[PDB]
Amino acid sequence: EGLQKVEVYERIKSLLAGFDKVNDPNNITETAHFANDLGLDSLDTVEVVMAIEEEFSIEIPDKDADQIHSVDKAIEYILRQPDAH
Amino acid sequence: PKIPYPKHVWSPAGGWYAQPANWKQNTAIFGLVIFGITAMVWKYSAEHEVRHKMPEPDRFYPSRYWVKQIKDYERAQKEK
Amino acid sequence: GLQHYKIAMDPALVRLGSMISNRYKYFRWTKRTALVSFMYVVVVPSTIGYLAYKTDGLWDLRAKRRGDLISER
Amino acid sequence: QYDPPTGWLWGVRPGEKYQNEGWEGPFFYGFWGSLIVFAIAYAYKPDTSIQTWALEEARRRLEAEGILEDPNPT
Amino acid sequence: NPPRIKRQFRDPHADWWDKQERRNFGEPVHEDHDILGMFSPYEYTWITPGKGLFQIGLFIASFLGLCY
Amino acid sequence: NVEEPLGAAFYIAVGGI
Amino acid sequence: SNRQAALSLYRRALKLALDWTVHRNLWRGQALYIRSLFEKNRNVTDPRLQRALLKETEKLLEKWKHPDPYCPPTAPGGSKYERNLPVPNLEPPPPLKF
Amino acid sequence: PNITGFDMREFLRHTKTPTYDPWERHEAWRYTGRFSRFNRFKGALPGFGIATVAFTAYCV
Amino acid sequence: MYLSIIILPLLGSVVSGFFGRKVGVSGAQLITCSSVIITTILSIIAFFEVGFNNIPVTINIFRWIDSEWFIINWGFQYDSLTVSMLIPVLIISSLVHIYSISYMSSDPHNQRFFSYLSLFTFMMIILVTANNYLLMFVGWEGVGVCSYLLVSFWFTRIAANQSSISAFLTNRVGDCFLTVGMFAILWSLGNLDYATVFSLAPYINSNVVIIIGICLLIGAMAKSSQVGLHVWLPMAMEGPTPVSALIHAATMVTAGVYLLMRSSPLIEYSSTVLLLCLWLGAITTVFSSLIGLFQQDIKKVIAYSTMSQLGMMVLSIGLSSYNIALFHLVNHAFYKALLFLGAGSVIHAVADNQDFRKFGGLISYLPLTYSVMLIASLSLVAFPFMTGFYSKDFILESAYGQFSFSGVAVYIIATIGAIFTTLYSVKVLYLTFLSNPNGPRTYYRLAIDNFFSAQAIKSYKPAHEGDFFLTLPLVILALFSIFFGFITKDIFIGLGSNFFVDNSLFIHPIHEIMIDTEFAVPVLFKLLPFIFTISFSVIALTLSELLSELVIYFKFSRFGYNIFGFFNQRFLIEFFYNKYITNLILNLGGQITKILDKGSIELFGPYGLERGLVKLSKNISSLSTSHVTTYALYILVGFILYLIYNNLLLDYSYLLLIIILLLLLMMIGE
Ligand SMILES: *P(=O)(O)OCC(C)(C)[C@H](O)C(=O)NCCC(=O)NCCSC(=O)CCCCCCCCCCCCC
Repeated sequence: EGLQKVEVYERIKSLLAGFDKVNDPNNITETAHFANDLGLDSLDTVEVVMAIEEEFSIEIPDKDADQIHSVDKAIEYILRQPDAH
Repeated sequence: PKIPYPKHVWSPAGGWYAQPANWKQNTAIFGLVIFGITAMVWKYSAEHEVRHKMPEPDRFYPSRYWVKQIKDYERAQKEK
Repeated sequence: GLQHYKIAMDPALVRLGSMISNRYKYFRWTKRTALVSFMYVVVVPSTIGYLAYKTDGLWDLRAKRRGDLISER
Repeated sequence: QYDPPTGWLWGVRPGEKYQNEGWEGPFFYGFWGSLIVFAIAYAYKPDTSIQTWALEEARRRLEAEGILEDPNPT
Repeated sequence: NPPRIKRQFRDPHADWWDKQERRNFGEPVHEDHDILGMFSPYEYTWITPGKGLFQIGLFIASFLGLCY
Repeated sequence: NVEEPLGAAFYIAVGGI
Repeated sequence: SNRQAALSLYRRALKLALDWTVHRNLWRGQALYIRSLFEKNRNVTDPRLQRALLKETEKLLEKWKHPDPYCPPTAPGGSKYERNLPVPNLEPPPPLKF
Repeated sequence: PNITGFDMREFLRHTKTPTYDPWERHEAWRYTGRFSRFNRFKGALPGFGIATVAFTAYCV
Repeated sequence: MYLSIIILPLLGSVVSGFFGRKVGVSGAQLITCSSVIITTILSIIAFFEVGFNNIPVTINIFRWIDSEWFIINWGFQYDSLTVSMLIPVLIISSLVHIYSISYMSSDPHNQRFFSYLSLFTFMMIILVTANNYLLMFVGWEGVGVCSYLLVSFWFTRIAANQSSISAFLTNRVGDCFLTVGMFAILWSLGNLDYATVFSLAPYINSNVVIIIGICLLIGAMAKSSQVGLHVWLPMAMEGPTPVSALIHAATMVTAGVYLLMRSSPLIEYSSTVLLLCLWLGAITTVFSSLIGLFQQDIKKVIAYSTMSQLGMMVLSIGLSSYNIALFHLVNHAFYKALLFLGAGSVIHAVADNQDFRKFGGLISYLPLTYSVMLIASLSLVAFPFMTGFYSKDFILESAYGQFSFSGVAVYIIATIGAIFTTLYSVKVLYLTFLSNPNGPRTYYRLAIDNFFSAQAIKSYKPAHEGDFFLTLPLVILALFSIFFGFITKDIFIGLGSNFFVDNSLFIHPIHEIMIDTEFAVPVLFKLLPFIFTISFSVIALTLSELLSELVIYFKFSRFGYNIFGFFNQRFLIEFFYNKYITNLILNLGGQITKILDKGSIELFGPYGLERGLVKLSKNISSLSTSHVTTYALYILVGFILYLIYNNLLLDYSYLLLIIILLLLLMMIGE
């Protein structure tokens, strides 16, 4: 009934797929590091987080906004909190 | 979903998601009580409803059939 | 004498209760503290008492109609 | 869905039942019993309040005036 | 006595033994602990109360001006 | 599945009334 | 130090703008001015003014702080926060004579 | 003015839809036929169109 | 029958709340809703019997207090006013009962909930059906406790807890003044039965009319939130929306209005209270309409609309026109209920979000919900020929009809308040419905576009409308919000209506303005609010979705920044309340219980006497060295001093002073 693995992976995929500043949409996987795999920098990462929480209807505290640096950690972090809609 | 909650906590209002298997006959059992004392109230109400202006016979008047203060008056008026 | 349920007694909370309990032992007379004691024990009740005395028997509403006064003194 | 109602009244678990400490017989038959019986007696206890006595006089008192027409003329 | 601060200003997402109170388990406590917790009168913090009297007065003056 | 009894309280209140 | 907090200012900077401007297509171009503003101070290295730069910007966040920022309901300050709370202790009470 | 470059006029000047942006593709769906300006106001007054037809019939 | 509509709502609530274990969730709903529905059906019958046929009915069950001149009965009187009061109370309570069946199928404690709303219904009938002021105070405090019990229904919300305190404590602040006023009624008349206060009122002293009238004016402020006694209402909206509809939109907050109308035979003999009833009504009319404009919560905005319409209700009371007050009263209740209920289905559509910043679109998603809220808002803004048109607009002409300085002065104040009434009326409609989406995808992601490969079964949830139980009250109120105003215009307003001929609402010919309301007023002023309504709305339509730049430019200006913040934060009134009223109480308690109680009171008392008396006695014990020569010298000294005291013929004061001096040098150490 709650959020599932396939529920979050594809839904979050359509978010960063709209980036014109990534290397390419085909370089995103389950373990795509925000810096090494697809092309993002130290300042774009927080801009993604602003998008993630806005379209997840939650908050990302500054303490937990820094361990989040890869799409793999996004899947495990969101499933940890059942506050997700 | 459903919030977990203790199973030992007896409530008079029921608890968390309370509904017995017999929620119908018990509802019927309680429903008779409400009706039973409602007319019991209605009887006492019909007996103590005091008025001073009498209605016209033509006009629609639901209380002409149970209240006392005008039923006796109506039959008293039916004497000429 | 009986035993109770198990409680996470907080020493900070436990020690805060001790000081509130035992605060009476450390009171002293100061320029501030006598002024507080003097205002709330003397001046304020003297103010109410003065007003109660000065307005006692003064008013009565009982059946005062139009053209008559609430005051009686 | 709707969960079946549960709870342990008086903290007595479903396996066991409530055990008396000995106060119950005195409290329900003695304390509450006496008051309920007293309630029965009070409905028969005669009315001896100053209102009731003064109603009657004042009812006669107004009868020698326009207000409160007396049932029986003198 | 620790600094006399409402728990309104404590971090909500910080690690707390009692999150509902935003207090650590053995955390020291003010002698006004009873009226410095989460269930205390909310402390609004929009502006200094000195400016508040000035801003409300402008509306009052506007009310008096319109009435005139 | 379990059933709730009318309970002694129901009879006391109704009986008292 | 001087890096973790720097991102935090940008974390709230564009968030603060959105809570003032409800129509967020206005906010959409608003972030670019905020974004390019950050990009101007790219290779600033000396902490002496770098710390002072963070102090100065924090002043204007307070100078532009919203009367009531947005929060999601299931969040501190949200509407649904701590609404239907389960009991912290699900185990039944032990046998005691009270 | 300030040690950080921050002009009120320039801050307010950029309050418009940007010609270039890395975010239309994620925000394009809003400005489509589902939520277009014409379609949003298509049902601003639901029964107004139908009511007038009956109103003219009553007059005639 | 007339005593039955008092008992039924009580009976449902006890079974719902005390035997809700034994009737279950659905049984608790069926019992209480039916009890309300049954009470609803008999209420409309009484309106057809008490009012239309002009027969008020009296019920006196038994005595409540009996002390000398004081005989307060558990007695009930139906007249033209109380049957009119019981219509909006009973129609809406039933609908809210149905609305909650859909609303709170997910909330666990659902049968404690349905008992409170039926316990609220019981005490509102008690309030309006009383013979006297004291029995009214039972329904008065009873709805106050029902409101606390509902505001803190989610008692794990700390916010609900503070809100419940504010609602409970603020209403007591007014209930002190109401209770003191009833003490003045008991003092100056010997009773407080309505027949006795009003028959004698035209002869009592003028000054007792003000003192009584003033006290009940403050009491009206607390229930009917006014310019000072209101802080409790906007954050009373922390309760479930069904509560806010029945209680905090239409019924409980007009208790103070009803008291002013009920006491009209009494208050009409002093223009002073009516004067403050007038000016306070406009001041609260404009103070509230301004606040709602800057509110980022739909529940908190529509809460502030309740105060503004409430404010115009008091204004007509000061106009010495209670028939308009009753007419506007009931008419405001019907559509305002729908406005909250319409918002309630909105909150259910989204993931219980309440902020306008993430609302938009939803035109196709909530067609029915949009349609009703527009219908309600149009009557709220007094769009011509609606339920709210006759009731809300007539006020201004009635205000202007009284050709005095005050009447014209508040006409501007009411009109500018009506201007801001339009502004938030479209703001709710625009931001939620007539604007671009501002929430996340899940609020609008339909199933028409695939957009999903293995999650097609779930994850859509695209903010659909509610079920039958949620939509049926919307449709029922929608009809009333369109037609109910016109049907009853002669019933209440009329021109020479004889509906209120049992002295239920007393009006004095010396300040009649009914004929001047229709004739002397110029035509331009009669239609002036219509001009402002149609005009000032389109600027809002022009300022948003057409330009959407001027509002942003005005926001960021230094002058414009503070005016947004100042009005958003409620004129800083609660700031001035918390810091300088309640925190002051919490520190006076702190000074008393630290400096005084566990302080000087002990030091200049037990602890001080304890400490010094222990020292004083150790010193006198120090002389007890048990050496015989020292003891003989003590004996000879006492022998000397007794001779000195006697033959010198000393005055006794020296001996007392010598003893005090010895005792208090023995107190000194060493
Ligand atoms: P990646 O980008 O994460 O690397 C970050 C680095 C390590 C380069 C740091 O940014 C850094 O060390 N840079 C130099 C020091 C620094 O922190 N610079 C960042 C810019 S500070 C600055 O320019 C101050 C103002 C910032 C913008 C504030 C905007 C606030 C809101 C304005 C609008 C309010 C009303 C809506």
